[PDB]
Amino acid sequence: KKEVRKVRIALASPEKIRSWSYGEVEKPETINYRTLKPERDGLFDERIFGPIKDYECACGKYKRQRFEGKVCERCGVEVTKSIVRRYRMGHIELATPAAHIWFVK
Amino acid sequence: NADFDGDQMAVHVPLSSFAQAEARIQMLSAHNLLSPASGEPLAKPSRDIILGL
Amino acid sequence: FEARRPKAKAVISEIDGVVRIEETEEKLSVFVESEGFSKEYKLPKEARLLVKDGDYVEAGQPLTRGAIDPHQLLEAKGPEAVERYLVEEIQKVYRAQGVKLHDKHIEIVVRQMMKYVEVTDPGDSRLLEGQVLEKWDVEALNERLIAEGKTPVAWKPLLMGVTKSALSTKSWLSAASFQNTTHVLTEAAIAGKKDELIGLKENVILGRLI
Amino acid sequence: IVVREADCGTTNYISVPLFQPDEVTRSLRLRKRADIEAGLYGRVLAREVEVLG
Amino acid sequence: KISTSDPVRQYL
Amino acid sequence: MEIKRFGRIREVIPLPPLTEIQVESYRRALQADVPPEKRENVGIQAAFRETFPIEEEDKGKGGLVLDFLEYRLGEPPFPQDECREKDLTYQAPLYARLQLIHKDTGLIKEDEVFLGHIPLMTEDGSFIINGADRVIVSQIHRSPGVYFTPDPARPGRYIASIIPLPKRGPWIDLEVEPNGVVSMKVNKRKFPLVLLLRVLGYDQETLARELGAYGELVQGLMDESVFAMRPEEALIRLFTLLRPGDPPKRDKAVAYVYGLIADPRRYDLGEAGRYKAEEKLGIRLSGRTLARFEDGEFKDEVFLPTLRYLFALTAGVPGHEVDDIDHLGNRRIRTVGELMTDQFRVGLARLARGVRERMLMGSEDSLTPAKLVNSRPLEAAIREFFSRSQLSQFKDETNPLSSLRHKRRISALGPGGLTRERAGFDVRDVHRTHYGRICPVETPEGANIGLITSLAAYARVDELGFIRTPYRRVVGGVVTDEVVYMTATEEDRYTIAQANTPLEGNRIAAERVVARRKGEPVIVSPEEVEFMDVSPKQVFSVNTNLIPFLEHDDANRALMGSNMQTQAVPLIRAQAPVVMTGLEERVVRDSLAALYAEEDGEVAKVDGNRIVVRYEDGRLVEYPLRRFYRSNQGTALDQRPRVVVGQRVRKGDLLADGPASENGFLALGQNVLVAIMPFDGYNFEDAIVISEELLKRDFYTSIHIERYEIEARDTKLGPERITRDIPHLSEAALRDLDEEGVVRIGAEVKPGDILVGRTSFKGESEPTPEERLLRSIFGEKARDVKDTSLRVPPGEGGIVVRTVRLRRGDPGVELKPGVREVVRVYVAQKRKLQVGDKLANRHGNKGVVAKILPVEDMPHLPDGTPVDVILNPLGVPSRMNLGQILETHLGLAGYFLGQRYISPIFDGAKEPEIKELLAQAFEVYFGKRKGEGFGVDKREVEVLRRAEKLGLVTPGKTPEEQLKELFLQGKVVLYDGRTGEPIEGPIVVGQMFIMKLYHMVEDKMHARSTGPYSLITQQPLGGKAQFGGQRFGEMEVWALEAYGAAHTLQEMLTLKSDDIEGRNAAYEAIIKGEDVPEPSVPESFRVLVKELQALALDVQTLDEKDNPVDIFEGLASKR
Amino acid sequence: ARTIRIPVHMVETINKLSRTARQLQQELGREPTYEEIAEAMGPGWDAKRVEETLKIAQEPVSLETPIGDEKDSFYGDFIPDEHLPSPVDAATQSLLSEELEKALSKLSEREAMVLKLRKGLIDGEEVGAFFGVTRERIRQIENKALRKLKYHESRTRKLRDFLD
Amino acid sequence: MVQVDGGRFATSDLNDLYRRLINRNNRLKKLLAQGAPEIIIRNEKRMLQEAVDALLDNGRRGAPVTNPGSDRPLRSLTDILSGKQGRFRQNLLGKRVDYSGRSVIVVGPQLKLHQCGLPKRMALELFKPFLLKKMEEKGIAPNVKAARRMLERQRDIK
Ligand SMILES: [Mg+2]
Ligand SMILES: [Mg+2]
Ligand SMILES: [Mg+2]
Ligand SMILES: [Mg+2]
Ligand SMILES: [Mg+2]
Ligand SMILES: [Mg+2]
Ligand SMILES: [Mg+2]
Ligand SMILES: [Mg+2]
Ligand SMILES: [Mg+2]
Ligand SMILES: [Mg+2]
Ligand SMILES: [Mg+2]
Ligand SMILES: [Mg+2]
Ligand SMILES: [Mg+2]
Ligand SMILES: [Mg+2]
Ligand SMILES: [Mg+2]
Ligand SMILES: [Mg+2]
Ligand SMILES: [Mg+2]
Ligand SMILES: [Mg+2]
Ligand SMILES: [Mg+2]
Ligand SMILES: [Mg+2]
Ligand SMILES: [Mg+2]
Ligand SMILES: [Mg+2]
Ligand SMILES: [Mg+2]
Ligand SMILES: [Mg+2]
Ligand SMILES: [Mg+2]
Ligand SMILES: [Mg+2]
Ligand SMILES: [Mg+2]
Ligand SMILES: [Mg+2]
Ligand SMILES: [Mg+2]
Ligand SMILES: [Mg+2]
Ligand SMILES: [Mg+2]
Ligand SMILES: [Mg+2]
Ligand SMILES: [Mg+2]
Ligand SMILES: [Mg+2]
Ligand SMILES: [Mg+2]
Ligand SMILES: [Mg+2]
Ligand SMILES: [Mg+2]
Ligand SMILES: [Mg+2]
Ligand SMILES: [Mg+2]
Ligand SMILES: [Mg+2]
Ligand SMILES: [Mg+2]
Ligand SMILES: [Mg+2]
Ligand SMILES: [Mg+2]
Ligand SMILES: [Mg+2]
Ligand SMILES: [Mg+2]
Ligand SMILES: [Mg+2]
Ligand SMILES: [Mg+2]
Ligand SMILES: [Mg+2]
Ligand SMILES: [Mg+2]
Ligand SMILES: [Mg+2]
Ligand SMILES: [Mg+2]
Ligand SMILES: [Mg+2]
Ligand SMILES: [Mg+2]
Ligand SMILES: [Mg+2]
Ligand SMILES: [Mg+2]
Ligand SMILES: [Mg+2]
Ligand SMILES: [Mg+2]
Ligand SMILES: [Mg+2]
Ligand SMILES: [Mg+2]
Ligand SMILES: [Mg+2]
Ligand SMILES: [Mg+2]
Ligand SMILES: [Mg+2]
Ligand SMILES: [Mg+2]
Ligand SMILES: [Mg+2]
Ligand SMILES: [Mg+2]
Ligand SMILES: [Mg+2]
Ligand SMILES: [Mg+2]
Ligand SMILES: [Mg+2]
Ligand SMILES: [Mg+2]
Ligand SMILES: [Mg+2]
Ligand SMILES: [Mg+2]
Ligand SMILES: [Mg+2]
Ligand SMILES: [Mg+2]
Ligand SMILES: [Mg+2]
Ligand SMILES: [Mg+2]
Ligand SMILES: [Mg+2]
Ligand SMILES: [Mg+2]
Ligand SMILES: [Mg+2]
Ligand SMILES: [Mg+2]
Ligand SMILES: [Mg+2]
Ligand SMILES: [Mg+2]
Ligand SMILES: [Mg+2]
Ligand SMILES: [Mg+2]
Ligand SMILES: [Mg+2]
Ligand SMILES: [Mg+2]
Ligand SMILES: [Mg+2]
Ligand SMILES: [Mg+2]
Ligand SMILES: [Mg+2]
Ligand SMILES: [Mg+2]
Ligand SMILES: [Mg+2]
Ligand SMILES: [Mg+2]
Ligand SMILES: [Mg+2]
Ligand SMILES: [Mg+2]
Ligand SMILES: [Mg+2]
Ligand SMILES: [Mg+2]
Ligand SMILES: [Mg+2]
Ligand SMILES: [Mg+2]
Ligand SMILES: [Mg+2]
Ligand SMILES: [Mg+2]
Ligand SMILES: [Mg+2]
Ligand SMILES: [Mg+2]
Ligand SMILES: [Mg+2]
Ligand SMILES: [Mg+2]
Ligand SMILES: [Mg+2]
Ligand SMILES: [Mg+2]
Ligand SMILES: [Mg+2]
Ligand SMILES: [Mg+2]
Ligand SMILES: [Mg+2]
Ligand SMILES: [Mg+2]
Ligand SMILES: [Mg+2]
Ligand SMILES: [Mg+2]
Ligand SMILES: [Mg+2]
Ligand SMILES: [Mg+2]
Ligand SMILES: [Mg+2]
Ligand SMILES: [Mg+2]
Ligand SMILES: [Mg+2]
Ligand SMILES: [Mg+2]
Ligand SMILES: [Zn+2]
Repeated sequence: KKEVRKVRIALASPEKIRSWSYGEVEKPETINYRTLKPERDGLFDERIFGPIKDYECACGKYKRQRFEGKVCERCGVEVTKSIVRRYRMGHIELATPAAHIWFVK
Repeated sequence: NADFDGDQMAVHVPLSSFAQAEARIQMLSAHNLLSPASGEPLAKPSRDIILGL
Repeated sequence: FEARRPKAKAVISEIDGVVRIEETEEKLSVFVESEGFSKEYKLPKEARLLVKDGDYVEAGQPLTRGAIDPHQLLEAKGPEAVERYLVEEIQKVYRAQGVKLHDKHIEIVVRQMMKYVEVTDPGDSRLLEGQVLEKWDVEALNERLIAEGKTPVAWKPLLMGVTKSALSTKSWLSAASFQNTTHVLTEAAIAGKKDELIGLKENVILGRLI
Repeated sequence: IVVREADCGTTNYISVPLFQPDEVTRSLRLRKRADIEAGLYGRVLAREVEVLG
Repeated sequence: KISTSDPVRQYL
Repeated sequence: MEIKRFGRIREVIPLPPLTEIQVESYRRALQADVPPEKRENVGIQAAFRETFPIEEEDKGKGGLVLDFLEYRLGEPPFPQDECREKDLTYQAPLYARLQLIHKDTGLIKEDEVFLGHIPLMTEDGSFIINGADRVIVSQIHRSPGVYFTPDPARPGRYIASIIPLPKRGPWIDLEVEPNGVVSMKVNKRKFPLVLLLRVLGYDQETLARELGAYGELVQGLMDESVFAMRPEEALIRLFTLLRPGDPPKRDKAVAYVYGLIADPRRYDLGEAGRYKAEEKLGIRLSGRTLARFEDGEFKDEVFLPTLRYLFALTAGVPGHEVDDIDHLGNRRIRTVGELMTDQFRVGLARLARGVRERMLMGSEDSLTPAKLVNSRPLEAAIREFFSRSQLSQFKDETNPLSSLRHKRRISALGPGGLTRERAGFDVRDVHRTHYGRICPVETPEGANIGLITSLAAYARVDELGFIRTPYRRVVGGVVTDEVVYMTATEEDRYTIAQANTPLEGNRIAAERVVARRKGEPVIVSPEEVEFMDVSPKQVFSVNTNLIPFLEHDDANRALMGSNMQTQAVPLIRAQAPVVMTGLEERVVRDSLAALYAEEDGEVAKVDGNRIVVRYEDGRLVEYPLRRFYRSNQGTALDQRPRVVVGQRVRKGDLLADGPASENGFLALGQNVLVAIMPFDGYNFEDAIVISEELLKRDFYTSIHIERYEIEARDTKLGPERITRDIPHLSEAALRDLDEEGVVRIGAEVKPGDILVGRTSFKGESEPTPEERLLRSIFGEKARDVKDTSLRVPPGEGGIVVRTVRLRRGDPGVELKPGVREVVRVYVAQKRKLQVGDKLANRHGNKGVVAKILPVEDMPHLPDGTPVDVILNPLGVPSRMNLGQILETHLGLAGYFLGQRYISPIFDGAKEPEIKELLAQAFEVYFGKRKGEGFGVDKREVEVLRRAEKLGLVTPGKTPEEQLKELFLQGKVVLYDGRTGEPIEGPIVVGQMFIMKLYHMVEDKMHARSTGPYSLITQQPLGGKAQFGGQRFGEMEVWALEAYGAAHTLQEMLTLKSDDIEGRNAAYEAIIKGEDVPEPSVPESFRVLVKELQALALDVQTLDEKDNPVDIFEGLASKR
Repeated sequence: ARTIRIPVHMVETINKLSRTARQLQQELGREPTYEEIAEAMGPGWDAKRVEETLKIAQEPVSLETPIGDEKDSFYGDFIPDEHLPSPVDAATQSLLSEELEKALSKLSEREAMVLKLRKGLIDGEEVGAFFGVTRERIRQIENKALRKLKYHESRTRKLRDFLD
Repeated sequence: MVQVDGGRFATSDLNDLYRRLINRNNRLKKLLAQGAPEIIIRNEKRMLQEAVDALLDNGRRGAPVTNPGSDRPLRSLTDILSGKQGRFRQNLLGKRVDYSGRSVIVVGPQLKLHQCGLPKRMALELFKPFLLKKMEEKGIAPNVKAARRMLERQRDIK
């Protein structure tokens, strides 16, 4: 509601990384051919990144606008068309710290 | 810098009542006669007109 | 527009005095001198001297014959001399080629070539810095007018080519537009730079109003 | 760089020359017509000037 | 310095 | 019509086979038609011999020897036409005779193995790869030899350079830096040139004295004596100097490489490289390159002379050894053949690399066919070369010429071991040797200049890429009808003279006569003239030589001309120019435009489809005529017979004309009367005004054939059906779709109409809850399918004239995976001359039609006849092409004289001669005027006054006499068809040949309102129907920035391209009558922040006070 | 080793097919039609099968790749969207919703909302569609209100022009 | 992760790099728990390190490549920012306006400075939305969707 007047670059606190993310992509599972749907917790995954359809859910317990900002009971899916699935970010939990090449080289 | 041996121009549309406002006020052709380079006239009798006059 | 080492650099006279020359075989020599001291100037064979045995030569005056490195003139005759020289020297090429553009324009870009001065006498942040001139006019102003304890921030006029001039500005945004993004951001990050949208380029990426 | 102001108070100026030298070694010459125009056209007098009357 | 060699050397 | 020609420099010899370059090269390349017995073994047979003896011996058990017997191709899978209708590459099979031996008993000879399907060359010179005709462009590079160029920075002494191509052949450089070192660099790091000579045997003493006695520099040779005292030891020594960790005991191993076989070799023994050697430096070289493997003791008749000449160059004058690389004797041409044999060999290796692995994998003896041959490599290689090689592209057949010129075009851009895009300023220049070898003007106009150039007319590639040119021998003051095709190099050696030299036959006619030594113009004596130039025509290309009075046209604008013709669209109304140069006949003929008669005979039948003639040899053959076939570029190509029923034909006489051949003569535009003055600004800077009358006659009308195509894709949501069922609205729109699906023949399809119906499946995987209620409402039961049918793209469509359907049970076509079936539909439209179309004469005057005027009022001569076109004059002083004016004038004569002329390049018509014919013309034009009953008008005399006051007509003389003079000047009095008054001042008019330029797809007036949008970046995108969004770049951004166009600039960055929520809200807002909403966040921006978030960096916007602000509204908060 | 996980069974299968194609590439001089491969491999192999396998075999290409005359043109901008309702659809949803809502308010709730909610609000059951009132009162108002609905809408033609 | 033609899928090179990381990291965890000989732990942490460099910025220590076929550098995260392959050049080369057009130009003598002549045909497309509503304004069309179909075909315009 307020005019954007200042933008700033700052370093990323590991906690910040967390605060941005949703879920932890813990497996190299993209999409399994049988169903062009995301695999398990893999890179593509409804929970971790967002739904896949318009205003509907994955399973269908809810499918209209009325329930605009509430989540499904047996499975988690908030909704507004596929776009949210874009803007969202996930995070990978490294075993033993690695460093950002950018500040090293 | 356009001749007519095939040079193709483009064209855009100012939508917002505002964009159109600025467009025909400060960006129209007949209001910007003089050049930003030299105070000299930019829109003057070019090739033929002269020859005539 | 890129303050650099010209092809046939002309030795400028760091001093303002009287002229004296010599005849030894291999190399010539131009001597400038005032009642105080004197300076020797080695001018190899190909150098055609514009000056003669006997008269005055203002600081940064063309002794040799040809082109002059702005840095030098800056150091000898001062900013006002460099600027004035840059503009005229450019206009030279254009006028000779029919183009007729108003001086104002070149001056604008000229100014930005020297909007960066260096520091020698600190106050908040250490000496060898090199930052925005008026940004210093700001601190020096308030440091001696509003907040007392006059901490004179002694700066040095600096001259840098248009390329460089931009390649290192205020808003990281602008610098992130070059093929140096990598570095531009790294730095801008660590310090926590707040890109006050002033310029256009920066403010456009945002798709914000101009 | 954009115009956004009030008559900025600092009155440090510059003097545009009206005569050039070196071409014919040292023979003061009135600067060519355009060049001058290119240096003074539509400027603002740093200080008053009494001239031809 | 290009991986491969180092670890080869490492356990070898 | 009558044909008179001028200029007479007895053209001693006719042009050579113009497509010879593509044809011949391929012939010799693939020595097929002749049995293996025949001797020409280069190319294929060569490349064959090259990688055939696979000598794999020990590392377990070997003695393998697979030889080459014979290579024989012969029966192509399908025929050309079929290869075009179907998407098959016209190729021929290839199986040579093999036989591998055994160290044991036996040598199983598994005769054939068809590996690699190589394409063939069309009778014209082009090819047929996938579905289109492709051409292979020639190349240029450094002819594998030796040179000596000045040293880089140090303005001291120059260095040496040995160039061995292919790339996997060392690159040597000799450079001395006297305080203690000499540099010999094959790969990178240098070392003693001595260590090498010593190895070969050259000892310090016989070296220093016999080589550099006159060369003090010998001192930098006998320095490191410590090493120069052990012969073959030096051999292992240098081996040690290379770096891997290599064993110091490989007898004559790596020494072999830089000796006989692979690496150095210059294609053939005798003339490939030795020429460059022997002529430039040294004298002999036993074995192609520095070779030998007889006594293990190598011989180098090359290594020593190179230094010899360096010592020599760095010294006095052994001769003057500075090498001008640009000399054409130094840059060689890469004919198609080599370009193919090259890739051909690349494959032979890839295969030879895989087979080596199988000489160990094969059990014991059953290893002749499959156990040593895999066609997979040779296939991918050659195939990629014809389909993806940057050196090949679409055959420019906008018309015959375009084709012919494209066939004979040279380029530098290529492989990578031969010239890239970083160099050029010395290359792009028309070097001196570029005489009779490369047209100086034929190069393109723009970024690509000098890099791509088409060779001169007579130019011919002899035995190995050295553009030669003809030259007649003139012994003493005597010239001969004999000619010698001289090399670029040999040319320097002599004093040649030009064709334009007064000749009494064998005798020269002037004491002081022009001639040009190697690169320079020199006034020589008839006693020194050794050779002479055949004709003007050899100086330029074929494409340039067609220009009338080139001599009077600025070399710069003549380019526009030459290139212009390549863009000539065949007009239904062909017509050869009123004034030709003399090649038009030879063109259509050497190119395959029209159909000629083989041997004398009589005609039997004359069908609009075929001409079965009857040769007087007792035979009769049917000659089909490609009715209305589709040229790669869309221009028609029909053969309209010009021979009547039962006609005794003369061997080699046109039976049918080409697409654009009047009468066996080239015809690419239309002769048209023209006034050359300024109109009411309508022909402004380069505009042109057209007489509607020109359209009344189907003059500049052109038949165009477009080819649309759609596929039935196999989606996991359900195969796309090709049915006459278009789910949602009308039968009216189904009409022409007659044939259940396809569109009916002879149907006029306007933009938007259905060309082919297609039904894919709606959603991505699930239906739609909203659309579900809707269907139920009126009719739940419905083909819940989408309409993705091939529609007439905006712009235009003509009348269908053919269609193709490739459903299941494919005969012998290649239907891509997923593709259930394809549907092609050919559309044709008669393109008439309209405002916006562009026309250009051969002199470079290129203008666009700006106004079609009614014959009613445009400029008319005294006698009724009005002018067709009006050309402004201000477009002629600036450009310097008087040639067109010189053409207009001669034309004026040809009009009333009813005749066409021929004016050769530099040896053609002349002003007095023109003035003469005009004099003749005035009798026709004005004579009849006197006889028909009338004299001069009041206007005619009126203009005469203002005429004498001008200075055109000698005052005093009679109006009749005055007009004659005034006519002879090329001008006449015209009456303004609008008022009836005259145009104060005589105005020239005449017959000027003018062409219509082809319309690129860009001319299709683009206009996007709303449409698709890319998946990733969210910027507009076009495709099949909806136009793509225009590109708004920085230059323009600034343009706006300059103005106070704030919002306008934002819209371009938000509402109109990237702002998702924006454009949407925008549209709706408009549709209702409200100002557009205020912009939202551009995707590029959001895309950006996240891009950055991907990296450790955290980008957060801020408020008034340093506080948050939300760009991704609500989707960033968690849960 | 794949951008897309595939069961081991399907792996060996592809190998098998692949290997089969090689032997089939040994004599015909024709890259074997899906007929050969089906035969050669064995038992239940068919054209549809082979075509399906090879389509999975193929590795995914780069969404980012040089396009056309190898320049700055990147493959991505070429792929269009389908989720996002390009402006026209946005326009549509407006009228459809606005008009439909105007017609939903002029209706007997009971059996109008039941089907409206059962059809467009949860999933697609006559008996199980109405709360307590059985099928005869359902079919009653369902077919009499929907027809009374469809015909006064036939009068003031607002939906006729198939918004789809 | 999109469907192209038949069985051809197309994805951002980034995804391969991600798996590189994900797998190693996973292998790591397993490798620590299952017991852990120094050599192997480090040898992996090494790989893991290199992997992390990969998606961040490839080419700064070596060039990772998609399996045999394209020795192409998997567009590192920065490559996408700076535009190491001329992406920046294309970026500032311009975006794409939604209400634009292009066609050949021809002198308009009688035309006045004030104006310029444009093909109505082009006008239709360009000002389509504004036209649609004006249609509803008049009797020309009942509504938007109507006005649109009315214009979907050339021959169908009154
Ligand atoms: Mg699966
Ligand atoms: Mg998918
Ligand atoms: Mg999922
Ligand atoms: Mg939705
Ligand atoms: Mg809710
Ligand atoms: Mg919510
Ligand atoms: Mg809930
Ligand atoms: Mg639930
Ligand atoms: Mg996103
Ligand atoms: Mg112009
Ligand atoms: Mg032009
Ligand atoms: Mg032009
Ligand atoms: Mg724009
Ligand atoms: Mg104007
Ligand atoms: Mg004019
Ligand atoms: Mg002193
Ligand atoms: Mg001193
Ligand atoms: Mg100067
Ligand atoms: Mg001048
Ligand atoms: Mg000039
Ligand atoms: Mg000029
Ligand atoms: Mg000029
Ligand atoms: Mg400056
Ligand atoms: Mg301060
Ligand atoms: Mg304070
Ligand atoms: Mg200081
Ligand atoms: Mg950036
Ligand atoms: Mg950098
Ligand atoms: Mg002031
Ligand atoms: Mg290891
Ligand atoms: Mg280690
Ligand atoms: Mg032939
Ligand atoms: Mg030949
Ligand atoms: Mg063996
Ligand atoms: Mg054929
Ligand atoms: Mg055919
Ligand atoms: Mg045939
Ligand atoms: Mg044996
Ligand atoms: Mg056998
Ligand atoms: Mg050099
Ligand atoms: Mg060289
Ligand atoms: Mg090599
Ligand atoms: Mg090789
Ligand atoms: Mg030295
Ligand atoms: Mg080694
Ligand atoms: Mg060679
Ligand atoms: Mg020997
Ligand atoms: Mg030897
Ligand atoms: Mg020997
Ligand atoms: Mg030379
Ligand atoms: Mg190779
Ligand atoms: Mg191999
Ligand atoms: Mg075997
Ligand atoms: Mg073999
Ligand atoms: Mg092969
Ligand atoms: Mg072409
Ligand atoms: Mg290279
Ligand atoms: Mg070069
Ligand atoms: Mg250049
Ligand atoms: Mg030439
Ligand atoms: Mg040759
Ligand atoms: Mg004689
Ligand atoms: Mg003679
Ligand atoms: Mg003789
Ligand atoms: Mg020469
Ligand atoms: Mg003599
Ligand atoms: Mg010229
Ligand atoms: Mg011929
Ligand atoms: Mg036939
Ligand atoms: Mg004939
Ligand atoms: Mg004709
Ligand atoms: Mg004809
Ligand atoms: Mg005019
Ligand atoms: Mg039509
Ligand atoms: Mg789906
Ligand atoms: Mg069947
Ligand atoms: Mg097809
Ligand atoms: Mg014109
Ligand atoms: Mg004439
Ligand atoms: Mg002549
Ligand atoms: Mg002539
Ligand atoms: Mg004569
Ligand atoms: Mg005359
Ligand atoms: Mg008239
Ligand atoms: Mg008149
Ligand atoms: Mg689309
Ligand atoms: Mg599209
Ligand atoms: Mg477009
Ligand atoms: Mg809105
Ligand atoms: Mg606060
Ligand atoms: Mg929101
Ligand atoms: Mg949160
Ligand atoms: Mg098969
Ligand atoms: Mg398979
Ligand atoms: Mg392209
Ligand atoms: Mg590229
Ligand atoms: Mg792109
Ligand atoms: Mg792709
Ligand atoms: Mg793009
Ligand atoms: Mg899509
Ligand atoms: Mg629509
Ligand atoms: Mg509606
Ligand atoms: Mg009720
Ligand atoms: Mg009821
Ligand atoms: Mg229901
Ligand atoms: Mg039920
Ligand atoms: Mg119930
Ligand atoms: Mg119930
Ligand atoms: Mg009840
Ligand atoms: Mg009823
Ligand atoms: Mg109804
Ligand atoms: Mg997906
Ligand atoms: Mg990408
Ligand atoms: Mg253990
Ligand atoms: Mg241990
Ligand atoms: Mg990959
Ligand atoms: Mg209709
Ligand atoms: Zn759910």
